[PDB]
Amino acid sequence: ILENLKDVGLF
Amino acid sequence: MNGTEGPNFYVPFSNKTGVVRSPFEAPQYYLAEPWQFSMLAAYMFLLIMLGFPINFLTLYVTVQHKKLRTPLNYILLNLAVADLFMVFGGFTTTLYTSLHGYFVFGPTGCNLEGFFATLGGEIALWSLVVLAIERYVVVCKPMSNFRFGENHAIMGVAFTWVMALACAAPPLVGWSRYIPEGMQCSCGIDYYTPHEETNNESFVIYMFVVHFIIPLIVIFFCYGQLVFTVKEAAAQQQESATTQKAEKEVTRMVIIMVIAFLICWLPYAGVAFYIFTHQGSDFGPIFMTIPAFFAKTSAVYNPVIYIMMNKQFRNCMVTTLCCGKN
Ligand SMILES: *[C@@H]1O[C@H](CO)[C@@H](O[C@@H]2O[C@H](CO)[C@@H](O[C@@H]3O[C@H](CO)[C@@H](O)[C@H](O[C@@H]4O[C@H](CO)[C@@H](O)[C@H](O)[C@@H]4O)[C@@H]3O)[C@H](O)[C@H]2NC(C)=O)[C@H](O)[C@H]1NC(C)=O
Ligand SMILES: CCCCCCCCO[C@@H]1O[C@H](CO)[C@@H](O)[C@H](O)[C@H]1O
Ligand SMILES: *C(=O)CCCCCCCCCCCCCCC
Ligand SMILES: CC(C)=CCC/C(C)=C/CO
Repeated sequence: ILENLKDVGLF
Repeated sequence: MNGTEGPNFYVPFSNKTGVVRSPFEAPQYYLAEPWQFSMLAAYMFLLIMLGFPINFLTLYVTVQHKKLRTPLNYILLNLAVADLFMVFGGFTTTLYTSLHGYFVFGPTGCNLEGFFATLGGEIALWSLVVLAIERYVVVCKPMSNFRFGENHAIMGVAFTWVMALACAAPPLVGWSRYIPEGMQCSCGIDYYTPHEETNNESFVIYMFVVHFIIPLIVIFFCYGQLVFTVKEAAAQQQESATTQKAEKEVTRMVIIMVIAFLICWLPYAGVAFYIFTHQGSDFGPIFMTIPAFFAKTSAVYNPVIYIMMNKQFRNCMVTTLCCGKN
């Protein structure tokens, strides 16, 4: 989920 | 008796001494000293000097950085545009009227300044709700074989405009109304008079449920599911140090976004729920201006939390501000 967290700007 | 009524206003000050005047015609120096109006003008000047450049730079760096023009960032630009409506559609007007001592634009300007100030505040509110829905759909993935594309992000922005228009327009057509509030320098929704001609009771209830309870449940659910998904994904992958770091960072941001949302709208919800319940009481114009302190300041700290704390925006902003090389 690390790639989805970067897309949403959370990580 | 604690107030003075009028055709299109309600001054929270009894007229037993004959000094109360219309907030559209004469200064209101009997409900607050002139320096208190200057302090009101001083705080509005603070929100303009801090709210405009931070929100304008957000729209400016998106034009200069191609990697910022992603569909998941459409709702963040909608938040910046909403804060700009709060600045020029309300903050600048309140700075001007406070220096006069009263609302000098009359009932027509009261509906204009009230429509735009309510619109900008509601677009920003529903933008934080849509942002939580988008992050819940993308991360938690509750929809089998779903890709969040550009067409979904446009609907998310249009959904905020519809919910805001379904909230700021009824006061212009007969459901509740816009009147000067507190120190009679800014206009907003009426919740201090039971004005039966416009059904203020059914509107405050509709506003408390649809535009506060529903957004609060959606944000807690979407972000609650997001913290649960991230914490359980890191539990099944404890060999990755970056996954453990991301789990703590994501959890810390959810706490900040949830607490900041409460600090923004819960004081406006509790005080307006007390003003509308224990109606007609000796409400001080200073007492009126403490939910507005937290809600109006969201034009400053929402970009700090949702833009400046974003790694992509912060890098592009430092580059733009430092002449293009950093
Ligand atoms: C808070 O309470 C204040 C005190 O009662 C009140 O102010 C008064 O408002 C009335 C008007 O409703 C004022 O009455 C006028 O006074 C002027 C000057 O004395 C008179 O000339 C005028 O008479 C007119 O005469 C015309 C002659 O041709 C006639 O055609 C007109 O029809 C009319 O009769 C009125 O007598 C009164 O002076 C005000 N007093 C003070 C101390 O300001 C505030 O409006 C009230 N506040 C709110 C927000 O309602
Ligand atoms: C940034 C621009 C702010 C404009 C400040 C408006 C000042 C209001 O000036 C008004 O003039 C009247 C007639 O002289 C007087 O009653 C008062 O001084 C004042 O109410
Ligand atoms: C290219 O080299 C850009 C130069 C960056 C210099 C940074 C200067 C910081 C200025 C801060 C402005 C504060 C204004 C306070 C107003 C009350
Ligand atoms: C409708 C009013 C004056 C208070 C209701 C609570 C609240 C903060 C709604 C935000 O849209």
